Amino acid sequence: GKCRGLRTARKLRSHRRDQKWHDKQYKKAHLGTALKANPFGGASHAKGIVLEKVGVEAKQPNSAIRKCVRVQLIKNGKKITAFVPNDGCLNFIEENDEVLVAGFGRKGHAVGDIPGVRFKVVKVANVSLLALYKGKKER
Amino acid sequence: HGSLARAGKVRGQTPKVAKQEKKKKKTGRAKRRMQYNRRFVNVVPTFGKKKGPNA
Amino acid sequence: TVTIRTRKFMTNRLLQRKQMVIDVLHPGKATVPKTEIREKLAKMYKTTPDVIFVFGFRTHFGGGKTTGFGMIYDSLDYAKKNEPKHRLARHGLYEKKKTSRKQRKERKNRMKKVRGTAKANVGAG
Amino acid sequence: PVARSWVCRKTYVTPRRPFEKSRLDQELKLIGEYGLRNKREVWRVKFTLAKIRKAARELLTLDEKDPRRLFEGNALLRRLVRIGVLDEGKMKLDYILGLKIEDFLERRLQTQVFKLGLAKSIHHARVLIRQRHIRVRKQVVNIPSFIVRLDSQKHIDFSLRSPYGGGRPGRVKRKNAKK
RNA sequence: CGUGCCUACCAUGGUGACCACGGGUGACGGGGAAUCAGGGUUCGAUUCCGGAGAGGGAGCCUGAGAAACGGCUACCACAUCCAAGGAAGGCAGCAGGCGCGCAAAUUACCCACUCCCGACCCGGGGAGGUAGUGACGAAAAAUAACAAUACAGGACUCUUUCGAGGCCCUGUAAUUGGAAUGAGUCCACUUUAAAUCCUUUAACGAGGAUCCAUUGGAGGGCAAGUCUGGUGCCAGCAGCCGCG
Ligand SMILES: [Mg+2]
Ligand SMILES: [Mg+2]
Ligand SMILES: [Mg+2]
Ligand SMILES: [Mg+2]
Ligand SMILES: [Mg+2]
Ligand SMILES: [Mg+2]
Ligand SMILES: [Mg+2]
Ligand SMILES: [Mg+2]
Ligand SMILES: [Mg+2]
Ligand SMILES: [Mg+2]
Repeated sequence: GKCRGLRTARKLRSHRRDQKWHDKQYKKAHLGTALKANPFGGASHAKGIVLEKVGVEAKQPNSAIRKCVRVQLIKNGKKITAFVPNDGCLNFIEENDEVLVAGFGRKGHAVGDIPGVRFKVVKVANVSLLALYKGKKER
Repeated sequence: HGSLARAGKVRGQTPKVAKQEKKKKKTGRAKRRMQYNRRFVNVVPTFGKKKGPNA
Repeated sequence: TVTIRTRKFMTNRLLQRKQMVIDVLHPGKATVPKTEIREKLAKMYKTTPDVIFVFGFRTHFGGGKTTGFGMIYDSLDYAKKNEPKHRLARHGLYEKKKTSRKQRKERKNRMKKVRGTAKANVGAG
Repeated sequence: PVARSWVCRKTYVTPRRPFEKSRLDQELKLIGEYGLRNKREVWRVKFTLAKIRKAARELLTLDEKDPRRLFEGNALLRRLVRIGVLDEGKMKLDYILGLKIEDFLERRLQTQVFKLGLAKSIHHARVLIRQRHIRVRKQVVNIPSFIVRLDSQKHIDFSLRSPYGGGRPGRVKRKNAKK
């Protein structure tokens, strides 16, 4: 059972504060190492400069080669294989560009075809790959 | 390691088709007017087990 | 030909004017001007339009009524005293001609620089 | 710092399950019956019927001789009479609970326009209240989402508009061809 | 002014597992906001009240009121001008500009309203008010209708009906008015400190080149194709299962 007496509300506080760290979610949300180890500095999007193009392998039931870009963030200085999203559009991304990047779906995981990619290209010099793919605005 | 070569093999080998003219569509009140008039007030001369809005 | 009633009425003994709420029924035309409704009030109380003032007119969404506040003064200087300098001017009783900022405000600094008869230069020009 | 106002209400409901066949049945029969624009105003009326049943259930949580119940329970019921959702008989808080969505779709402007004649196949009745051609009492009404009360209820008299008054904005553009 | 507030003398105390002390803070605190069973969970710099600070940190004149910074002095860090001997500095006020970033509005008009100051019915006020930008949002809301007539996709109560309809939509790229109704061009009024916008009002302004609705998708989850043509573990799509 519990400590159900009338004056035990310190004991329940001290116990409930002690068990909440074993959740995965509260420990990443409220320990400092999640804020100061990751890229993006605790933001949502980030502009970054292309170091090079990198084409990574794939996992086994979906055999392919995925086409990605290594990125030097202006903010952080870190290195990131951001997935080039669309169907062509390896072409529309080049060397030394403004490359807005963001995550795929959840910051603690990846999408299940790639060895390590977590990140995804948006802008090419303030021109989105939605624009570049169709609507043909400008490079 | 491997190539970044085939950047859109299929999108390069696309036989394009021009998007042909179709008359412009009602919206708002009037689209949902014919959405209702398509399938609720009028199907009842048949029964209700077959499901064919696109088949 | 226009249908006007004064609904809510006052007599301002302190300001020597009268205050009335004016419903102007427009079934037809565009809203009858500042001038002509002022002449209706000049004729309904039979006193002079150069001393009778009015302001403020909405329009309540299709035909309808427009509503404002009437003023009736006795003497023109009684009208000048208990009205603001702006509401006279739409008849032409007041003009200021120094209504600009950055000419008020440049001179507030260049008079601040000098002190004395040399300010009586820039206090002149 | 500035003072004009800062207040807002979201008279709207987003539903929870987006993809039900069973929900789209009830809402697509509801659009075509009462000739609606879109599904956000289907949800508005439910948000009112949400907002009613909050107060209807809350004043059943309270005691009988509760004067807070006696002022709030009565005045809500008088509000239902002044709209005419209810009868002028049953004045009990459970008869509030017996209500529905179709009373409110009747008391909208076009359906009481459809009950006061000159409406002619609902999708047209939306139009004659949109084009400035049906007004209630003295104040000119334009917006089709007007709840018709019972104190007006009857007085649909639109002066100087083309099926009642005349006036020549546009048939002069027909008569100039006929000169 | 009351007090270890300091100084003198004297005693040897005070707080602690009811978490003190020492850190962290992406902590200004509240009033509140979001989420909706109940109970909670997360934000709250942000108009209102209270505290703090004007680059950092110290110091004081005047005053009832300041340790004031659109006051002054000194150091440090920035930093402008110059006859090189020296003088003025301080936007986390309003705009604006650079730097910084994923990230946020123009060197506007004016004390007309709200109030405040002064010797003051009179001068002041980027506090405020108003415009320009503005899809963070929120409220109401056409988008080509709409009723006829008419081909009929033809259904319905009904009497053998293979149809009279005082009941119906539909594909009509079929005709018509209310030339409707606003969107704009645009007289005038009006609102307004002037102008602006809603509105009111004068004319003009709809038959699909027109006065134009996109966004995501269509294996399951999950509303919706085994339909074609390209693709043949390559390209790629897919938040997970997986599909090639
Ligand atoms: Mg809640
Ligand atoms: Mg609660
Ligand atoms: Mg404060
Ligand atoms: Mg201070
Ligand atoms: Mg100061
Ligand atoms: Mg300053
Ligand atoms: Mg797509
Ligand atoms: Mg498909
Ligand atoms: Mg399905
Ligand atoms: Mg998705």
